[PDB]
Amino acid sequence: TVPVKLKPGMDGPKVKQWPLTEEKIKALVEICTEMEKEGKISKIGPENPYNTPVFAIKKKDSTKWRKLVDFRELNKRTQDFWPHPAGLKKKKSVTVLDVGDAYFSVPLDEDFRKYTAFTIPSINNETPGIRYQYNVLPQGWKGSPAIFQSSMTKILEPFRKQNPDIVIYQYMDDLYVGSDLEIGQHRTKIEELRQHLLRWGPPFLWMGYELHPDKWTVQPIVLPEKDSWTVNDIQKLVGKLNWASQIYPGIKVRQLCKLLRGTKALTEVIPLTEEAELELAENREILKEPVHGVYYDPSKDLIAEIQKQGQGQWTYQIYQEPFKNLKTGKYARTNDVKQLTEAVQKITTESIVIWGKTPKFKLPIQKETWETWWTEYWQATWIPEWEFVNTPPLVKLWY
Amino acid sequence: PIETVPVKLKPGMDGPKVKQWPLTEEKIKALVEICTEMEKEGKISKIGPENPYNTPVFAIWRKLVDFRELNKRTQDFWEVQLGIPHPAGLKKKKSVTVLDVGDAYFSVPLDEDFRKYTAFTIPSINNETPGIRYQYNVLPQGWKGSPAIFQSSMTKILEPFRKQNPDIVIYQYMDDLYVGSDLEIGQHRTKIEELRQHLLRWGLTTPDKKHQKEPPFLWMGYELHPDKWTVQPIVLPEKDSWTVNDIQKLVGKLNWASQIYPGIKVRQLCKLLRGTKALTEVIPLTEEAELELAENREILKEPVHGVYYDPSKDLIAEIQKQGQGQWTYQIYQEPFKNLKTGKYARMRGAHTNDVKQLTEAVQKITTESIVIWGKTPKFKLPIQKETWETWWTEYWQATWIPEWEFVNTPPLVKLWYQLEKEPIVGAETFYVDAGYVTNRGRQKVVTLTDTTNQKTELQAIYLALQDSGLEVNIVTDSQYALGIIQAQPDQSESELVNQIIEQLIKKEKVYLAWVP
Ligand SMILES: CCCc1c(OC2CCCCC2)c2cc(Cl)ccc2[nH]c1=O
Ligand SMILES: [Mg+2]
Repeated sequence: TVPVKLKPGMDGPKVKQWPLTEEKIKALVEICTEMEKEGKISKIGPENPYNTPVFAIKKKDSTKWRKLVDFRELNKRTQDFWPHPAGLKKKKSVTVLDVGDAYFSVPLDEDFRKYTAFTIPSINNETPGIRYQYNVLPQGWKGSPAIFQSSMTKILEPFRKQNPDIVIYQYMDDLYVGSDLEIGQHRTKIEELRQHLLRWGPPFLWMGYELHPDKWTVQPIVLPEKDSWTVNDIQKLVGKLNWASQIYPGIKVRQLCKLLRGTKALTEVIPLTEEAELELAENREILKEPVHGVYYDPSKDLIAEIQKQGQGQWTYQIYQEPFKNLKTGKYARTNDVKQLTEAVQKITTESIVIWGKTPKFKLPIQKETWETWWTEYWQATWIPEWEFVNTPPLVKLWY
Repeated sequence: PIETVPVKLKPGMDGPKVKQWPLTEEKIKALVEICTEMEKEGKISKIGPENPYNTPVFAIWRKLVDFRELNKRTQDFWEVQLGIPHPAGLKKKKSVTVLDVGDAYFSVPLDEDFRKYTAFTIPSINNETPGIRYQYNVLPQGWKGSPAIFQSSMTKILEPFRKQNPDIVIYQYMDDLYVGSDLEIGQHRTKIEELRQHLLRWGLTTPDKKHQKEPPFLWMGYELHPDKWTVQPIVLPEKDSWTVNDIQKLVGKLNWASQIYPGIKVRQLCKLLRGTKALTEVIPLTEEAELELAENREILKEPVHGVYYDPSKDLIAEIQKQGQGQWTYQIYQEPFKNLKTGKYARMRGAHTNDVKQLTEAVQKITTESIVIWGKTPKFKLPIQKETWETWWTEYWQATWIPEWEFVNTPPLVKLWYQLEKEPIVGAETFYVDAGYVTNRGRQKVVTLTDTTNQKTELQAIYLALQDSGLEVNIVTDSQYALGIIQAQPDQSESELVNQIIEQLIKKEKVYLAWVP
C-alpha cells in the first residue's frame, strides 16, 4: 500500500450525513454488507470521529442501486499527487464507462483508512447508525485514480497501441473513450475494450449512449428580429444591448436611444431610422461570435451558472472570470429538479471532457430541496461542488 | 469480556499532570475505603512512581474525579450524536419494558495503553508518608469517551440477541434500554428475563421486574403509552400580572404543544413582547391576547393523544392556512387520525406569496417525514394544480412538490394578480424615478422624509399606481423594485409594499418594465 497523507496540518472530514429514505438505507445496507463480506470495507468503532456522506443513486438500465460516497471534503483535504488530451473534445463520439470497480482490488494505506469513515443513518434515530471505513481504494476518492494510474496504464497499453485511432481518458471513476469511426463500429470497438478490461478485473454510463462533443454549440447572445418595433421592444432591445456592451464594447446604442426620446406610450410603434437600422445590424454582427481573448486558466476554478427559462428550458454559462465565458449553452426537457440535475450532469461531463475538471455550480434552487431530490435522478459517479443562489431578472431575460 | 476500543490523546499533547487539592483527612479516609473496593473489584489498580500523570479527586460519601483536563487532552470520538426519535415514528407495541443498566462504564475494559493517563492520587493522612496512586482499567465515569465507548460496546453486545429475537425491538439510550414486542404479556416478560441473562453474561446488571419501569414513559417532554402518545400534560398559569419572562415561557410552552394540539395560536401573545425593556417587566394583556390564552387553555384542556406509525399504511399530510403567515398541518395514516401535527410561520425573505410559502411548508414537512418515517407523505393541499403550475412555470427558481392532491378546503391559496406579459395598448404610460411623468402629460413630484434610495423607488411606483386608471404600464429604472414585484408577493413586512400589492390586486392589467 502507498502511504497517502492529507495536506499538511489538515485533519479528516467530519461531514454531516443528510437524512436518507428507508428505500435508500435498505439499498445501502444490502450493498455495504456484501462489501464487508468481501472485505472491501470494515465496521469501525467510536474511536473514529470522521465521517463522509453516502447515498444510493440509480443505475441507468439496471434495477441495481449504486452507492455514491460524497468524498468531496476528503478529496479537498487529500495531498496532491506527484495530462488532459486536447484531442478528446474533437472526436466525433465519446462513450463513458464506469471503471469504478477497478479500485476494489487495491488496498488502501492502513493509516489513511480512518478518513474514509461513513455512516448508514437509521430511520428516526432508532438505532446508532452503521459505521464503516474502507480497506481498499474507495470509488469517488481522489487518491484511487492516481494510485491506480500505474496498473491502469499497464492495462490499457495493449488497446492503446492496437487502436491508436482511439482516445481513452480517465477521470475519477470514469473512462472516456472517443473516436470518429462510424457509430456502429464505435459501440463495437467499445464493447471490445470492455472484455479487454474484464480480462484484468464495467457498465456504460450515460445509457451506453454517446456524447458527440464535436457537435457542441456555443449559444451566442441573440436579438429580437421583428417586423414593426414598439417603444417597449426598443427599450428592452436597448437594455439587452446596454448590458452586452460590457462584454463586446463595440456595441453602440446611440441611434436606438434616439428613437426613445420623449415619454411616448409603450405600445406606440417606432420606425427605425436608417442610422439606427445599421447600428443594430452592426450590433447584430458583433454578437454573432463569442468575445475574443478568452482563454482557460488551468489554475483557476471553473464556474457554472444555470438559469431557468421556464417550459423545461435552461441556460448555462461556464466562465472563470465574470463576463468572460469559456462556454455557454441551453438545455431542454420531468420536473424542475430532475431537469436541473440532468443539466448539471451534462454540464459537468462536458466540463470534464473539455478541460478535464469539474466546474463549481451556482444553483437556482433552495438547498433543502436540492438535498431532498437530487439523488433521485443523479447518475454520475462524481459530485461537483455546488452553491445555492437567487437568479437576477434581467440577466435571465438576456439569455 | 468486551473487545477493547483503542484511545489516544489529541495529537501533540501529553497526559494530565494536575495537582490534587488538599483533602480533609475525613475525606482521605472515605476515598481509601472506596478506592480499595474498586481495586478489589478490578476497576483500578495501584501503580508506581513510573507514572507522572495525575487527575484531581474529591469527596461528595461518594467519589468524584475531575477529568476536565484529561478530557481536553483526549481525542474526539464519534459521539452519541444525539438525535432522538419522535414518538410519531415508533410503532405500537404490546409491551415495552425498560432496564436500568447498573454501572455500565465500570463494566467496560479500558484501552490498556490509555489507563496510565487516568492516574490519580489519594493523599496520605500524615505528612511524612506518600499517598496511594491509581489508574483505571475500565470506563471512568465523567471521562470524554465513556459514553460513546459504552454505547458502542452495548450495541455489539446486543447484535446477537437482536438478530436471534427479531420479534423484539430494543432502543438504547444512556443507561436505559427499552424492550418492546407485540408478544404475550408473559411471553414478553419472558424474553426480557432472557435478555437480562445475556447482559449478566457480560456482567451487566439490570433492575428486577419487581423494580423495572413500565409505561407510560415520561421522556423528553413526552408521555408514552404502548398504543399511544402525547406531550407531558401542560398547564397554563392564571396570573393577573404577566412578566416578559412568564410570557416568553408560555409562548414556548405553547409551541411545544403545537406538534400535537392543533389550533394553538401564539400571535397575540408573541405580540406582547414588542418594545419590552426587561425580563421582569410586566406587560398587561391585550384583549386579543386574553382570547388567545383562553382559547389555547381550552384546546389544552382536552387530552389529545398521538398515534404510532403503521409501516403498513401510507402517510398523508394535510395543510391549511391558519392565517397570513401561518400554516397548519397534520400527518395521519388513518383518515383524520394523526400521528403528528404542526405549524409553520417560517417567512423566507421579506416579501413572499402564499404559493411560495406553502411550497416551502411542503419542503419542511417533507424533510421532517424522511427523518421520522423514512418516506415522504402524499400531500393534500388547498391550492389547485393549474394555480401551482402557473406560478411554478413562471418562477426563476426551480422547485418541485412530491405527489399531491388538491383538497377543496378554504381558504384556497391563489394569486390575487399577475403582471401583463406584454405592454397594454390604450393604457396610460408612467415613467417613475420621487415622481413620475406620463405619455399623457401628467406628473407628480413628491418629497419623502426618512426614505432610503430603494424605498424611494417603490414610492414612485406606488404613486403611479394610485394615480393611474384600471390599466397601467409602468416604466422603472429600479431593478430592485422590479424584482420585488415581478416576484408577485401578496404580503410583506414593509407596509409600503403591501399598499402597492393592494393596488395591484385592484387593477385589471398592470405591465411593469425596466429601463436603465
Ligand atoms: C424499543 C423500540 C422503540 C419503541 C418504543 O420505545 C421507546 C423509544 C423512545 C424512548 C422511550 C421508549 C415504544 C414505546 C412505547 Cl411506550 C410504545 C411504542 C413504542 N414503539 C417503538 O418502536
Ligand atoms: Mg426613466
